[PDB]
Amino acid sequence: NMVETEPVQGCRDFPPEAMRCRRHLFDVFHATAKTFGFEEYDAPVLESEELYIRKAGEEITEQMFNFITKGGHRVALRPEMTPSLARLLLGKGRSLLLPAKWYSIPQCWRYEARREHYQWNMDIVGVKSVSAEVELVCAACWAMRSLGLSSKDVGIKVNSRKVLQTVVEQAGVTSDKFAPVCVIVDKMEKIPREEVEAQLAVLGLEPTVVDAITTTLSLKSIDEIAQRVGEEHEAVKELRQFFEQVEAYGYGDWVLFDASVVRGLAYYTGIVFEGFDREGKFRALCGGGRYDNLLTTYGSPTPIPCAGFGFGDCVIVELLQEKRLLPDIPHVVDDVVIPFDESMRPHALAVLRRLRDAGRSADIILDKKKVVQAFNYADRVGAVRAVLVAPEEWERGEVQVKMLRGFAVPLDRLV
Amino acid sequence: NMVETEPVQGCRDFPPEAMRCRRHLFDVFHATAKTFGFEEYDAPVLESEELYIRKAGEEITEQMFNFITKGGHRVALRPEMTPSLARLLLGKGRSLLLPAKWYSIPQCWRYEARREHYQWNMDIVGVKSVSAEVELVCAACWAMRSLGLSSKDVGIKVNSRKVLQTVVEQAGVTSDKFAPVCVIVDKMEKIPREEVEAQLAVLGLEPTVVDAITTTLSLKSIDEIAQRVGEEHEAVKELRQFFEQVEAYGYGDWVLFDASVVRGLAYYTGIVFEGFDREGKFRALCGGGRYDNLLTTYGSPTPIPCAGFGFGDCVIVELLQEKRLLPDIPHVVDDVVIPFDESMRPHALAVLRRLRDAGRSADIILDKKKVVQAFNYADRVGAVRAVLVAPEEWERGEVQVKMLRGFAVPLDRLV
Ligand SMILES: N[C@@H](Cc1c[nH]c[nH+]1)C(=O)O
Ligand SMILES: N[C@@H](Cc1c[nH]c[nH+]1)C(=O)O
Repeated sequence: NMVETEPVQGCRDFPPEAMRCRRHLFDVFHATAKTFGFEEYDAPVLESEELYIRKAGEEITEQMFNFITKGGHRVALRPEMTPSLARLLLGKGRSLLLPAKWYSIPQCWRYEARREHYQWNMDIVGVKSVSAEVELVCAACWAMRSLGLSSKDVGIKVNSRKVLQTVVEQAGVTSDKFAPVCVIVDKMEKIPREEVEAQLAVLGLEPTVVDAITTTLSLKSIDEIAQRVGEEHEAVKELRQFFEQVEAYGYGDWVLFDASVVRGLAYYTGIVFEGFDREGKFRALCGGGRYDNLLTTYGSPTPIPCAGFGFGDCVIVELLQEKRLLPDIPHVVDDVVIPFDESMRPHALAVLRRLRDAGRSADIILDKKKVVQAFNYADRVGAVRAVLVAPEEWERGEVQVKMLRGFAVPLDRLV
Repeated sequence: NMVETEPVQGCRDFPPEAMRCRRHLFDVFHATAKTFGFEEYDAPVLESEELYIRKAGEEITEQMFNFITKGGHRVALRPEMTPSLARLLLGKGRSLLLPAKWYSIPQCWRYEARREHYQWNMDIVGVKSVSAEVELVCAACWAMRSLGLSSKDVGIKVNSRKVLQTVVEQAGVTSDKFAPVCVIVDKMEKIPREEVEAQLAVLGLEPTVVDAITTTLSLKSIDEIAQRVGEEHEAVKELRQFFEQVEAYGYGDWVLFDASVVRGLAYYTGIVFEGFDREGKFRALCGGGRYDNLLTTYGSPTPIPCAGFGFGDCVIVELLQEKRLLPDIPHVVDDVVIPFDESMRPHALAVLRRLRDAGRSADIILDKKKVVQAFNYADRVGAVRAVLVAPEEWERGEVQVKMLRGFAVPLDRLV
């Protein structure tokens, strides 16, 4: 029998073909981070399970890929990066210089009865003002633009949880139900409205409060939220500022207000946002927001404002494929060095060294094969040039070069 | 209280400082792979535990970080990449084109009562001749050279298991004890010779056979192995060819013969090799060899020759640090855009866009701060240029640029 060739249940293999696609995407994530002044970090995929106990009914924490070690504790393959980021920030001492702009491209994990995805994370730490969210949304737009998408293809929808926070506060509800409410109300587009209301009732919320919540989610303009919660309410000022700053940067066509956007995570406190395709065909492309309390929650002596997003590797690829923006780009190499026969191998190796020393990418024919088969290989591997190392030419201090009709060239002029 | 800021027991955090070091190393691994014509792949860190059942007493398999899922099976965080590579190769159909040269930089895991390391893997598939091992050893040398090491610092020791294979065969021992013998004999430098002999006796090996094994490991020349097993023995021809090919490529000073090198993995069948520091201060820098039977073992209908190495991220870094070849390279960015005050923020954002559109890396001051504090930040983040966006200049279609005494420059001439 054969060994099992399929990977573990919910997990992806990346042979070279699929890896090029992933690298194409990751190259954009690194390049955009660099363009925006963000610094790379990483942490272990294995974290203490205690890091993810939030008690808000979040899908992210419910679907934890956890297990017990033995000697150690209860651990989990990380379902997200943000708790790890906060751990690193706190573990950094007073030596953490603010503002800090950190990014990573972690694999994250889930379990249900797709268990693995990569997620670009970008976070700005120590910045109170909406300029953090502006920069983050602009980075997400820049990355999509770098991938060949335009504002005709995609948008980013923006809201502030401070609106719903006030509506909930003024209705007489305890603030400890706010996060679970956000979590439930996040389900609006996914489940029937009566079911959202049913779940809010199970939380103990009165029908008039539920209606207030319902209503605010469906207001189509910022001017309309200004009517409900006050024109100088801090969400109104912050959203106006957010839009005017994104407009000034030149991404006005990419962004829009949507009162129904809350996101599914407990810890967002301010502006929240979600990337979407304008044909309404795919799930969220990316999502994030401000989370000013999380570090306090983790034991920071002083509050540290934060905002950030995650941008998954799966939805974006489906969208780019639909838009024909991910053609296969076959493997290439600059040179294939071809020994005329095995006696020429030592000389061909010196030639291969010379080429690589000059910054070229180059293969040599490894097993014994005829020149015609060697040219076949050169075509297969996508060589720009074949360098044939034959006895006559070698005597003259030359090799034969064919751009892929073969011409003798002095060794020195190869590079 | 604070959340636990330390990572899970045997695992490393990579905040930006430490991440730069890792990126410096990984950049070399990618660059060397590219130079040598290797193609990147990846697979899930989670694999079926069945993939690693070899029954040879290997340290690698004994120290498995395994667990049971629930719905799924018995799984492990991969202790090595080679089984995953073989799975991918087999899962690729007749559509696998040979020879193939594939590389990856996986995190690998172990458990003992350091649990995590990254390991550059390079493997050549479908090549019978020693030219595979030549190319692989040259790649390891090229990577170390790229990191600033020379043949004065490091070497690669080379042997062939075919020598010990014959000695074991001629002594009348069953071939199913060969791998476990290799595994035990790998321990020679680590444990007393009598203990190696003790372990070989526990395997059921007779004292005269043990002595034959002992003796062959201590022969200092290939000419001496030629005396024992025959001058045209295939290990002798292959080692001679290996050395002459590495010499021709120009790395003769990096490589040497050592009859004691066997490596600790069950599946090596031919040439094996190990990178080492010439001061005798560190553990193996890298290690690999030919493994012609593994794919057959996994159910390949036809034999597929393979050779490859792993190159860890931990020993090399300790060595480079000792040699002062890993200085911190602080973060830099091309431009910091400084609004003169908050009213200038929209204009500063248009300027930031312009700079980034031109391929520059640039920050803007995010929170409100005084110009003097903004210059402090610019120094902190390692900006090459501060771009001050002030009212007077803006009116003239200009900004102020300071190389890090401030001069007015037309917007267009910024880039
Ligand atoms: N951790 C969030 C994304 C995020 C990063 N920073 C803030 N939010 C998620 O997984 O959706
Ligand atoms: N898997 C080996 C290295 C290797 C890669 N290819 C062949 N050997 C190890 O972990 O040491």
